[PDB]
Amino acid sequence: SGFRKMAFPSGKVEGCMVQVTCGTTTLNGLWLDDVVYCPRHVICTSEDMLNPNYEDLLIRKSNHNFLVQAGNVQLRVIGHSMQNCVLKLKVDTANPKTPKYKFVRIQPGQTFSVLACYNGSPSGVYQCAMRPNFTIKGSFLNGSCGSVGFNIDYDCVSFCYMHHMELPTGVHAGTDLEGNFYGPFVDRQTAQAAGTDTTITVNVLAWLYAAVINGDRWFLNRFTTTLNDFNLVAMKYNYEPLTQDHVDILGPLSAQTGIAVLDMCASLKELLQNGMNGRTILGSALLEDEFTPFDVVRQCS
Amino acid sequence: SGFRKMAFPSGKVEGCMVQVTCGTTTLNGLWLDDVVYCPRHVICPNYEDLLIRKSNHNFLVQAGNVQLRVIGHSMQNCVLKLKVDTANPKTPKYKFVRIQPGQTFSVLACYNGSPSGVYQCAMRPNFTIKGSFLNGSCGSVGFNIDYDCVSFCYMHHMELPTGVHAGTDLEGNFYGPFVDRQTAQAAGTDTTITVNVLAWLYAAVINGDRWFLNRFTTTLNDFNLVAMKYNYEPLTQDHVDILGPLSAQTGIAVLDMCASLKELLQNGMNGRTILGSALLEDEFTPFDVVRQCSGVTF
Ligand SMILES: CN1C[C@@H]2C[C@H]1CN2C(=O)C[C@@]1(C(=O)Nc2cncc3ccccc23)CCOc2ccc(Cl)cc21
Ligand SMILES: [Cl-]
Repeated sequence: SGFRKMAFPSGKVEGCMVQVTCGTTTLNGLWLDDVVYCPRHVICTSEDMLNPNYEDLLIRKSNHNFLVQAGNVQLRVIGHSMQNCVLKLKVDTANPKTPKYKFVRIQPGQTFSVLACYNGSPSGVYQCAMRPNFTIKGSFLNGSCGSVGFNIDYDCVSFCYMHHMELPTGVHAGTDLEGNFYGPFVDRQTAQAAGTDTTITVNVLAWLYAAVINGDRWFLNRFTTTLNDFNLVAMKYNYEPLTQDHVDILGPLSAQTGIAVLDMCASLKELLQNGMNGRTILGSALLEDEFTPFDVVRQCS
Repeated sequence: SGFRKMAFPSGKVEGCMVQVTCGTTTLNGLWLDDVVYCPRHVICPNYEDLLIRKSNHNFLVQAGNVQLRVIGHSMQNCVLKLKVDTANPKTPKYKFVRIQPGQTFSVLACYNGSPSGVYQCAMRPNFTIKGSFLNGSCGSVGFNIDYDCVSFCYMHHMELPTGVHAGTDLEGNFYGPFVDRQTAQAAGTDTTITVNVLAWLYAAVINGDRWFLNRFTTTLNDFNLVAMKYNYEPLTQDHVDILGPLSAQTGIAVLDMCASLKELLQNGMNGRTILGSALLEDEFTPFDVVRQCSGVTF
């Protein structure tokens, strides 16, 4: 019993964190085999950031300009290439701590663990969700760029995020490990704003199922709803539309608890209408949306 | 910016997790040097009587896909120490520390000697932890990291009927009035860790949340008279001193922040949130706030 926001064990990722220094700029890199991945803005100055021409800035660099540090050992850069917004630094040593890994691009609503690093050293691990507006509500300070987001299902680390920037609202934007940004963001200091955020509906429903599995039933009601009527109500509270995919995904939790998805949708409609009335669900006074249906099944079963 | 419930990087502890099987019971062990530490209920009570009947070859210890050979066994309070032939090459610099209620630590939840998740939690004033543990999680450990030294402070033993968890320090001494036996046991009435709520209000100020601040201050005695009424732990002069750096960084005196907390307790938040929470968070110590809002690494 119990429900916690749980991150994956960070050990496999810790052994990949390195420090990347280019001029006055120092950030984190991900050392996998003989390649160190890092945000390409490591080659920029604060001046270059407004309208940088990364191809132009990168052609002027040589391998000895990139100082890569793995613990107390300096790695030797033997090549460099750019793939979208990520810089790939070919090094002369393959990381012996390289785990079984994949590069996966995630969809909004998906969760992952973040190993926050500064100067190539891990400081903490926390759980995140890719928000519907493609930002992440992380905890990042200056020097955290290059910190990665990941999932460790089985013995394979799926890297899904690399931190690149903080938006004016304190939310974070980054790319997958192929350098493609999540969202309409660019690695420039030009005016950028996160779009209006929405609540990840399928995740709130999954978390209501986790509460039922943990013995919390006060929020359940005798009502059901059509999928369309649920969405018409949900949209008014800035909740993401619930698709038939989401309803299918929630099927196992619906079978395990005996509460139909549209039946749980009716509880959610009621919670949106009434609030909690001094009550909590899984120790929270708000509806939690950073637990996917997969996270709930993994943690509860 | 941002404030998250953050656990320590679990790598140093992951390299210590092993599977311990004795009879029908399989749980987790902590392999440090040539000793595997695990809950003594793995032999299950008269634990001295049950242990004298066991031989080394009854404990099947597994580190990944390698079976460790047990060469001795002894009991220290509620922990079983299995002397093994092989010293763990991944043994980090470590200490066994007993924590006080209100202190936080990271839990590496394991099943079958394999780590599945890491989460940050707090030793409740009633000596329980609000963890996330399923069957097979016994032997999962709680820890903090100081520079490069892992301070092990908790080993999971049981779940109480309310879904909260009870365990021991690494010397086998339970936190709280709990015993490792199937009997009627209940967690005492819980209280809110006051110094931690104040630390979390300072973290909100550092992050730009100031709506809860007021022009008022309070005496330490008047704050405690109010705090006792809301099942909050008494705030000591130690706590006020500990909050000193956050008070200096934000420009808000501790007793000034106490008066904001007093208003939050009598009036509520009024549809508002603090750091994305509609409740006052008490599982961040003053040190956790300083570490996160300054970025200390390991
Ligand atoms: C010389 N510059 C320093 C480094 C390397 C080069 C550019 N850098 C940056 O990351 C700067 C920056 C950024 O967002 N950095 C940060 C990341 N996460 C958390 C932070 C918390 C506090 C302060 C900064 C943070 C902030 C200015 O705006 C932009 C615009 C686009 C991009 Cl992709 C990045 C940035
Ligand atoms: Cl996904």
